[PDB]
Amino acid sequence: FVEVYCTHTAACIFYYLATTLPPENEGYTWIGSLKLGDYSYENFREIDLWKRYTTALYFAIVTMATVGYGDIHAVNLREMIFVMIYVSFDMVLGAYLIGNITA
Amino acid sequence: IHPKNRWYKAWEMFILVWAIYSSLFTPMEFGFFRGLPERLFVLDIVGQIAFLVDIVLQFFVAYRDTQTYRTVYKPTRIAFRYLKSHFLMDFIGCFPWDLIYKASGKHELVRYLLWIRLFRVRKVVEFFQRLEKDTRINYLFTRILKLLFVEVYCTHTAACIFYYLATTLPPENEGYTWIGSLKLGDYSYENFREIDLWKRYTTALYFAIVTMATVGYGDIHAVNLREMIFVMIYVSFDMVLGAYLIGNITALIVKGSNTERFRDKMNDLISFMNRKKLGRDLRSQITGHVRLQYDSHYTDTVMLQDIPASIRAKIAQLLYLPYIKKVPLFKGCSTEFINQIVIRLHEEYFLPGEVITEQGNVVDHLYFVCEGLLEALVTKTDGSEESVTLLGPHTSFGDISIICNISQPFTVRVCELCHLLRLDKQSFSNILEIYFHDGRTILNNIMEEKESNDRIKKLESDIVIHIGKQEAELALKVNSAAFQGDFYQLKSLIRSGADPNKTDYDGRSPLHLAACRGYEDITLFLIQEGVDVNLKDKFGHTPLFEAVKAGQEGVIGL
Amino acid sequence: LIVKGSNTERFRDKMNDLISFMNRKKLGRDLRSQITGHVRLQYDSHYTDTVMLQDIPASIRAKIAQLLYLPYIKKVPLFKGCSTEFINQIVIRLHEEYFLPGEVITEQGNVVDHLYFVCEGLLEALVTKTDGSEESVTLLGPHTSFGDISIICNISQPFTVRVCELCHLLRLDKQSFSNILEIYFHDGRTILNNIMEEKESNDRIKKLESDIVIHIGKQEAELALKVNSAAFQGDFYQLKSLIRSGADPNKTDYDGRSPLHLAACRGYEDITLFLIQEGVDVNLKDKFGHTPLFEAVKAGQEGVIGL
Repeated sequence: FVEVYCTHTAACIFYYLATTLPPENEGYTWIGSLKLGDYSYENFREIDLWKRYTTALYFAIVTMATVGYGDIHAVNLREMIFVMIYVSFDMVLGAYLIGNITA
Repeated sequence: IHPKNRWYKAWEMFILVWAIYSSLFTPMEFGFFRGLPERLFVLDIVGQIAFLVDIVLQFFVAYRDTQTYRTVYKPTRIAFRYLKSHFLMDFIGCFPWDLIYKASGKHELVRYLLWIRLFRVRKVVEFFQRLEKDTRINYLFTRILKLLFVEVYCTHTAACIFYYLATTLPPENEGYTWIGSLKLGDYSYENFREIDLWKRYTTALYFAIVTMATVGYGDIHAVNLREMIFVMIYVSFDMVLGAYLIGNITALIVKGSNTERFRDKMNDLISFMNRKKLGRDLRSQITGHVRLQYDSHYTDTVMLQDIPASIRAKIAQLLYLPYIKKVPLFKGCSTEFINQIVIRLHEEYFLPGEVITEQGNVVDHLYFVCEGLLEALVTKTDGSEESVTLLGPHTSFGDISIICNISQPFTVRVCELCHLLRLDKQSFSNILEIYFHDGRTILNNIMEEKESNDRIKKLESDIVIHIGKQEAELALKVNSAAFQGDFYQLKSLIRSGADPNKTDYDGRSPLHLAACRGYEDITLFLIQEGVDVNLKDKFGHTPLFEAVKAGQEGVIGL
Repeated sequence: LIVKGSNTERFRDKMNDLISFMNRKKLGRDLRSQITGHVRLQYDSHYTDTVMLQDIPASIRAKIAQLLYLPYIKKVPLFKGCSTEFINQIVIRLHEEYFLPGEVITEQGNVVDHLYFVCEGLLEALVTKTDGSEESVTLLGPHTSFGDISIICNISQPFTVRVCELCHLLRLDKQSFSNILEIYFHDGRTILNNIMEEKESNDRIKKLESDIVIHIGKQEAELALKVNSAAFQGDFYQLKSLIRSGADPNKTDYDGRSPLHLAACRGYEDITLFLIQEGVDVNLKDKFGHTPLFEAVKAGQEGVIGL
């Protein structure tokens, strides 16, 4: 449960980090530059909240799943370090889960 | 300088700060920046002179040799071994090579040899070896901390190596280089060299961590074949390191805590208890008993094997001195006897409803109910509903069964949670026979609670016969001591309370024996003691007869 | 591999456990934290010994101890025993210990239950005094023995021993020594002769020479007296245990009376018969010159006279 909550908060803070930059240089931040499957949602603010939540959460537990499709990238420098920290903490936590189940 | 010093300790903290700074710094000069700025070259020479001061202190450390287990402060041997161990390696790194690089026209050989400064990480790892030595932190917890630190250090070094290899390629082929053509987002890192050092540092480290956490992420991939081979080695190393991390985390928690073991036994015991469906007080009784046995076992074993007799003696003294002093029977005897009793004590806890020894069995330990209330009963296999004075806290019991050598004249049972003291027969008997004065004192105490304690009054016949035998043997002892002079010993036993009036079995009174031997000093000492002069032996011989028989005029005159 | 662990892991784990327990006992951090630490390191070597000794069927360990422990004691002039069959038993019950500097083994004036032989290392032995200042009567050395003389004397041994160098000592329980002595009384006589030789030879035993002489003078007195008393009361178990402890039935009391005389005057039959089995003499003359027959017919017991 604590792991899942950590993932959710990671997704939320990640979307906020995307929001940090002004409307200009929308391409420079990760959102608005994906253009996956012809959706090309450049203007994230215009898009309804639910889809944005889905996309951010997907990336958060895909990094969590230690799989990494690579559709979404931490392109900007500002949030770039955030994925670093999040994945490291995730490594420790996943290892702890493996240890607990092994016990 | 000496290792056990405050200033020494304050020195190594600065040493390790400088050490981690230089350890991280070495990749910073090797990659992300060709050459060095004069700005940081100053910090470089500052760190190098700090390392020189460190190596000067390294010259004289007076470390303790492991084989000796005793510190040696002689300079020459400390030099001969410790300098060879570390100073030789340190010396190469100590020389600042940025100047040589500039003098040699930034020759690649100098940069390759610059890696020697990385060797100082040994001081950092030695610091954590000392951290591990501290008892407070968990061993496996310390180990996992070490693994995390080492993993981070290795990953950062790989990230720096990635850019150094990229810059090693000629500037013309920017596209073929990975950083030249990675194009993250709308922005393109077309020129790695002109973009800020940090902008490149962030991207290179991100690539290394992506592999370390095993999430591929697509995104950046090695483009250069030179880049390709390095990635292979890095990931191969990282897999085993992460595997070690998994194993250590598993092993840290596979060790069940004392609470964990206790809860496991609670689980299976309540499962069985529910099978029977008895419930009620019984569940509580077993639960309390089992938790108490864990707590007691914790106490017992560490005393049994971890701590030697001399060492355990001190803690026994501190823990049990008031406990033994409070007991009335032990009061009135010399201090050394009390200490001897204390330093061969044990620990016992008990619950309501348990019998330690049944009536008629041979007693094997001496007990004192320090805490709680206990019921002593004369209930036996043949007969029931027989009870005697309840034993309160700080009351000894079983002393009558041991001193009088009677095998448990009653059944002793505990009635609630009590704290009990256990002590063996052999050591107690030896202590008693060594210290007879304390033995009489205690027996006089036994006389004191006589006709005041029902249990003692019931068994008082055994104590009476025991004191009769003790007085008989004491009379024999004083007669023997008077035989071989021992004027001081006779005086001491008089101070000990020995009655000179008592005679031996032969009727040989101390005056009789003094006359027979002819020691007039003993004769006058017994005279001023107050014993009647006219006495008879088994055959009725008066001391005048033996005084004449021996032939000394002094005893006859007295 | 990690879960299997190492002896170091158990070492640290037990460190944590009893350190936590001592902290819950609120013991002083300066007083014993180091001592526990010091002894703890030496225990690391001996845990293997403990595991083997519990595991082994006790014969092979006897052989290995014979290989190693026997030479050390043979080197020691003290406790030679003047025979080799007797010493190997001592080896098979013998245990070993390491130490750290500035450590006190035995406190003054305590009943000793552990017998220490300095197979290796240097020791200093000092005696308490009324002033309390320590006086080092002797400096002990490798392949020596201390505290055995105390058991021979039965004295409280008011001696403090402090290590002066790296040392290996052997720890022996008093009871095992008593048992081996009762098995071999003659070897006890031989070691008594060896001890009376050292009393001239060595300073510490020369310091205790007054005690050695007095108690040897004393010890005989109780032995003859005690058997006579136990013959007087007639308790057969105690007297026979004492007489099989090494007491001489022919030894006489201060008046010269024998346990046979007291048994006859009391008139008990089984004591007299047992003493007959012991080859007790009858021609013995007391200060009054009494013979067992005389008091046997004085008291009036037919069985003793008939025998």
